Amino acid sequence: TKRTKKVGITGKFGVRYGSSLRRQTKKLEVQQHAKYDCSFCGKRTVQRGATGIWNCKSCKKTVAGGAYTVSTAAAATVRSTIRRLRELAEA
Amino acid sequence: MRDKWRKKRVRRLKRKRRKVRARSK
Amino acid sequence: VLVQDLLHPSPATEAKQHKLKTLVQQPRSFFMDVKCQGCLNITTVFSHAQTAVTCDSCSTVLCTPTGGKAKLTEGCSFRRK
Amino acid sequence: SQVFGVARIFASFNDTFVHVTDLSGKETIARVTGGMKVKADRDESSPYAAMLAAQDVAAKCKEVGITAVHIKLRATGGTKTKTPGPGGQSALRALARSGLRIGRIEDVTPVPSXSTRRKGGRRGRRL
Amino acid sequence: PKKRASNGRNKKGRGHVKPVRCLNCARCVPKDKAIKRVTIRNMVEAAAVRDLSEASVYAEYALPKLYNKLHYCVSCAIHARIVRVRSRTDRKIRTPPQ
Amino acid sequence: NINSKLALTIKSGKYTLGYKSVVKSLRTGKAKLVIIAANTPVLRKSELEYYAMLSKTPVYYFQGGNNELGTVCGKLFRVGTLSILDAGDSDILSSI
Amino acid sequence: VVDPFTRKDWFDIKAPTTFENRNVGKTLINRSTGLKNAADGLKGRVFEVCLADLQGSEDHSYRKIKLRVDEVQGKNLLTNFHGLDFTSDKLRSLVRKWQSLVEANVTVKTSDDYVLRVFAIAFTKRQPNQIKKTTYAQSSKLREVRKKMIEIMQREVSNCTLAQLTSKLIPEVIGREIEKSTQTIFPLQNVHIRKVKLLKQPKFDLGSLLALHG
Amino acid sequence: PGRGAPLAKVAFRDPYKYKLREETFIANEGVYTGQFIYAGKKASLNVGNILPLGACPEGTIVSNVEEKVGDRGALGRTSGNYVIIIGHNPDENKTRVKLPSGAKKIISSDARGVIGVVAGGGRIDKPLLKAGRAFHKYKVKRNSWPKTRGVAM
RNA sequence: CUUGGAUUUACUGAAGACUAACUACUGCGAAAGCAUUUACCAAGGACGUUUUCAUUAAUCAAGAACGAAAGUUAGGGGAUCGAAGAUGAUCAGAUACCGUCGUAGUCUUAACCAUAAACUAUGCCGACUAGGGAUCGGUUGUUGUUCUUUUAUUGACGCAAUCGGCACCUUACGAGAAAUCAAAGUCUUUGGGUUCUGGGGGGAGUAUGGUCGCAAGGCUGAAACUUAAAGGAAUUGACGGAAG
Ligand SMILES: O[C@H](c1cc(C(F)(F)F)nc2c(C(F)(F)F)cccc12)[C@@H]1CCCCN1
Ligand SMILES: [Zn+2]
Ligand SMILES: [Zn+2]
Repeated sequence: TKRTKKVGITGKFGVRYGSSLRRQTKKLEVQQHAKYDCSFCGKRTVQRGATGIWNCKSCKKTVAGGAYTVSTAAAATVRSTIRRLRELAEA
Repeated sequence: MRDKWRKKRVRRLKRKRRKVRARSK
Repeated sequence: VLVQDLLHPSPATEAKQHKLKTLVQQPRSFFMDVKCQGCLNITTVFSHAQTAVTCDSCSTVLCTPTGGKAKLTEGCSFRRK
Repeated sequence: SQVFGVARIFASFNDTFVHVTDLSGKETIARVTGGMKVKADRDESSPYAAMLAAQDVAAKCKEVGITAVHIKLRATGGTKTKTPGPGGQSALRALARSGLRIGRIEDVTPVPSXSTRRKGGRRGRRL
Repeated sequence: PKKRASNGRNKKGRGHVKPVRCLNCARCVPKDKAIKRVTIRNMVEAAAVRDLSEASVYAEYALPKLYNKLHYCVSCAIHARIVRVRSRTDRKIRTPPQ
Repeated sequence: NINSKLALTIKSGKYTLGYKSVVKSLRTGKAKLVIIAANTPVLRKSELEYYAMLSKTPVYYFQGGNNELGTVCGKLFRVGTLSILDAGDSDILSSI
Repeated sequence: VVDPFTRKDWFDIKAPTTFENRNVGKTLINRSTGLKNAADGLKGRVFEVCLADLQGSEDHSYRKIKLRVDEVQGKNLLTNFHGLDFTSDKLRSLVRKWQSLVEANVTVKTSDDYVLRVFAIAFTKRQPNQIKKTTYAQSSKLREVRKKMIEIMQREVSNCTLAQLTSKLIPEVIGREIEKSTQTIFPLQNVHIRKVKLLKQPKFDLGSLLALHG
Repeated sequence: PGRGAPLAKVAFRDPYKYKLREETFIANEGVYTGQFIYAGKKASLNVGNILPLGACPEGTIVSNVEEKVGDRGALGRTSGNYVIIIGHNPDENKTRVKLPSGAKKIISSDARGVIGVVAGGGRIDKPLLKAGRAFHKYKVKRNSWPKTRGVAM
């Protein structure tokens, strides 16, 4: 059954700290504890160790990432540029 | 009153009834 | 016009009409015997072919599809069946 | 032969600028405005003030050594009006009748290739 | 009542048309509704043409023209007599005048 | 187009899926084509193409990952590499 | 009281040899003193002069050229090509209702490391026997015209120097090349290189500047 | 501990004796264990590589940037931050950069930086929620918490 | 605001917006909407078809997706205009119109909000009923035309047919209270299918209960009481700080 309507993972905090602070916490805490696909071995076994550290249980590779997600938007734009900056250079 | 500004008056009137009765739920 | 013969339309008017708006709908496409200068045989091609049609040993492409009728390749004649 | 400057006439609906430079424009020869020739703000853009300013500019050019001017005429431009103000024509004519020789003529009004929001709001200036 | 079959603008078969700013007052008017006039004028008044011909260092110099497209809202168009109020049957005339 | 050609081989040809099977098909010389997924480790990839050079076998570099290759072969599991032993009624071999 | 015009010296502008008439005009600046020399306060000035006055033909009346001084020899200023543009009136007179406009630009480096942005413009042409009011090209045709414009501008600027490009700009060789290359797409008219923009200059070679002056 | 950004332990051969040298770097996002890192004037423009600022084109994002040549990194070191290369002045051998605070600065083109954005970004988007979380935060930083207000003394 | 150099002039740089002219009784999209170039990604109508399946369909309570502007939350950006506010005029007074500033806002990324004269004030599907010239897309037959190249399977234009579309002009058989309408016709000679809405004017889209929303609000939604008209279209006059 659906155990909570909206608090989800932040139900460990009960009624404290204010609904806005708990709702802000829920967004990032869900992403924090999720499993992500490994870009090396392809299995959905990447989990956070500490802020910025993402380990794969399967192939045992660790990649530096965001505080609560594997990749941040600013980092992605940097990668897109570089891989673009050579395709157009070779043509 | 340019029907538009009557509605804005009821908007404000209805907004104040929301606060008088919130004193008592 | 108030009195008109709807059962025998004049062939020119009937020929200007859309294919689905004649008394009995009929295609305006056809099948054609195409000869290529390289070979001597004949291939049967649809008038509005959608396929770039090949052939026997001289498998040179005989036609290329367009929006309507197939464009016969450079140096191929056709005769309507 | 002639020694050319560039007469840069900025005729708005509020004023007219009769401003002669060298060919690069980095050196000013003479600058006189319609507002230097009237005592009332309302007619600083009048054709008569423009003609008076153009004559004084022409005299200054004569004594400096300028004998001819090309013409650069501009309206306010930008998001504002593209139509030249009323003093531009009178200033142009006074320059030509003052004794200076005339070169090329061009309109150099700033024109956006689309732009920023013009002032006045959505309902315009309500007069 | 409905005054005009075209609703006083020129929009059939599309939803929204972006505005343009009236030249006179800077009101936002849809581009299809705006009164628009293409003007080509001689840069020099016809009076000063001979003075500027006499003062020119060139011989046979073609005088440049002024090009401008003018946009009006309905209020300023009527106020400055770019268009006028016409009669009920005359309103339907769409060909330009002479 | 390549995926469709490979898809028809899986339906009507002969193939083997997975790294260990591919290495065996190269030792027996039964492989006609080797396909390697994009996220295959470079060490395993360079081992496979050294085997492919010894056995004179062509190598195709599939541009998806092992997840996407497995789907292209109609499988519900990841495929890091495969070899085509018989092309069946497809022109995959003549089209690489 | 002061007359700043008493302390001015006059200098003679000189056009490069790519143009017929080289005596562009005169400019002025404060006299060279102990502190500020006139030369460096004068190197880098830009002059806009009509192409008609440079060539002596009113057929070039609608184009105007920027000339930038980069060496002073006594009382002469040696200028070099700094850009091309149309007058506003000509460009307005070209653009017109009931026809399509097609525009293209490209950044391209000359054979001698001069970086330029070149703007081409063209309009669809009405046929002599045409009956229909408008002359519009479908968007695909305009796209193909734009492609031809860009690749020809690329070819003609890349394979030559700034002086050879200046020589090519005068007779509208690129414009006529565009007109010829696009006949089989759609008839075009008023095909022009409407603007040339100098984005980068290389290291200044004084010797090559003198090659273009007398 | 005490830092928001993860560190990378990177091993290098010593050029002059038979011996392995370990370096402690600030990890940019996307750097992984086993990755090869290239440092020097001729190093390629890849995330994690260490290059002189003069070798990076305009718009390059870079971190752990040197203020002076050879100081081994001063600018843009915390999680999520970076330095943008704005422009070059080759005649003066100077590069112009933009700092996390928004300031613009002129640095020697021989100063180095590490391509990419410092990992761990986004910490501050989640509220601490608790005095205890702040307690554990400063437990490994310094004795700066809690703070008594001056007007309460 | 300006002799501490304003405004103006030339050269160069930096930022955010925006996409002029071309631009139309033209195009596309379910609607809201959509306008610089290039590349990539997945969709779409129409057309063509002697291809394929064979009734799989129409309209739809409940239930879903999207939904201008303003507004809300959090980051980023903040050139320009600019609610609030400040201020100069005007004025009997103007906390208005006009002038000068200027906060939020205007932009973007993640989420919300669900409303407009969101209009063609005109539900959707289907059939039929009258003349005309234009135009956009596709296809099909055909030049006193310009041009590749001298000519083809160049291209543009010109002439005819056709399907689809945005429209327009005339008529009024017909409809209508009229204005007007090619549908608003085929309706007392009243029945092709189907959904939604109204029943004199107010009270009132108010109160209350429910429900959605962070909020602003959205959706649902009475009654007491009051009242002889309110309203539509047209006519003649009068008036207009409207025009001739
Ligand atoms: O100056 C820009 C630029 C941006 C960025 C980005 F924001 F993604 F980090 N990185 C750039 C890089 C990069 F740091 F190597 F990724 C190099 C050059 C230009 C870059 C543009 C991006 C499109 C290609 C031209 N440079
Ligand atoms: Zn892994
Ligand atoms: Zn107006």
